[PDB]
Amino acid sequence: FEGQMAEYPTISIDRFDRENLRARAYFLSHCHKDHMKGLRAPTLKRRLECSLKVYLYCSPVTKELLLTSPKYRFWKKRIISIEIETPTQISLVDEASGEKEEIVVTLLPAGHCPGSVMFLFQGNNGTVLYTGDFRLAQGEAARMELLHSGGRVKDIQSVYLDTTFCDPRFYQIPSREECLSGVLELVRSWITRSPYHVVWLNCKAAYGYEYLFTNLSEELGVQVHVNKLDMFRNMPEILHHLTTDRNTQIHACRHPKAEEYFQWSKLPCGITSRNRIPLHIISIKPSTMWFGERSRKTNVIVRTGESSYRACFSFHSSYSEIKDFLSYLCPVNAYPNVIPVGTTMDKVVEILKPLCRS
Ligand SMILES: CO/N=C(/C(=O)N[C@@H]1C(=O)N2C(C(=O)O)=C(CSc3nc(=O)c(=O)[nH]n3C)CS[C@H]12)c1csc(N)n1
Ligand code: NI
Ligand SMILES: [Zn+2]
Repeated sequence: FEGQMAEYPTISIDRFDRENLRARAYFLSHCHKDHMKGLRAPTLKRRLECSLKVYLYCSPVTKELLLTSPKYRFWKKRIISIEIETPTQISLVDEASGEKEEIVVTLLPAGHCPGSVMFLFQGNNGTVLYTGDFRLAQGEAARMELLHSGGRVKDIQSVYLDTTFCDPRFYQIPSREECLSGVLELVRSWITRSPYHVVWLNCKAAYGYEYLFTNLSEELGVQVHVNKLDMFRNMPEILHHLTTDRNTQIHACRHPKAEEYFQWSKLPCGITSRNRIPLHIISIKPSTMWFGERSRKTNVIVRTGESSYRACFSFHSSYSEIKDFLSYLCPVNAYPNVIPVGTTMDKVVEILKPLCRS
């Protein structure tokens, strides 16, 4: 996926370079780097300065997060949030020939990271859904009222969908709740032993772990150490569960060579003792795990060393979830947004084919 859906080529979503430089309107599903290619390129800025009626649309949270970065503040005058599950009419003007197109857009929650949404577009060339990145459990799409008309799913011409784990190997992934419970109980069994027992959550430098931090903090009464928390300045229910102070039993700090540090009983922020008593440190790396069709779930926690663990965590839907979602949507066409590492377009397209009307 390179930004443009065939049905509405004058809009660009999650890609801002190359052909997307002529967009009549821009959309951002969420603040992950690989969906923000070109979003602050000079050539785009140049183009915004001679095209005054071009806006960027996203969720309220996405607006807030994007605008906390100094490098995207230039968007301030041109960003419009759209409320979640609130169908909103948008006008797309031709800068030169003066053509006018109207589209109605509805934001649906994607379950991927703070601010993450799917965009349902309705207009005079059919209904389309761009999912962005999503993780939706079975039944979640069936509950989304604005995907339906008169008790049946809307007629959807094309779905542009997150196919990150769209291969039958990734058949099942433990739920959000199961992942959280496993991590909670591992952390609780360690940090309640003494004040000197500490956990390092080894996380990627990306939004989407806040669900985990918030819940661990709420349940355990401990704030989580992070490198930077200023992006949540106006998000109290996230902010108050994080800290920049090193004196805490849960850390999600980050440092360029941080797994070497852990192999010498140092956390990334450098704290190794308190009252000259060494901290007893375990590492927990949230990581995607999956089970095949014919298997049962195994433990969300995998022990990798005396003091090291992997914990199930997924930003994206399983293959069974993708199939259930698309089966339910029953669009005419389905377009993979991404080719999983070990497969091809043809295999992914052909996996999806039987779930579509043409
Ligand atoms: C290499 O180190 N790996 C992991 C780990 O477990 N990674 C998982 C793996 O193999 N994954 C897959 C995928 O298949 O690409 C991905 C999908 S790639 C992607 N996801 C987005 O949401 C997005 O917006 N853009 N992009 C490009 C997620 S990580 C996961 C890790 C976890 S924590 C930590 N410190 N390292
Ligand atoms: Ni993402
Ligand atoms: Zn730390």
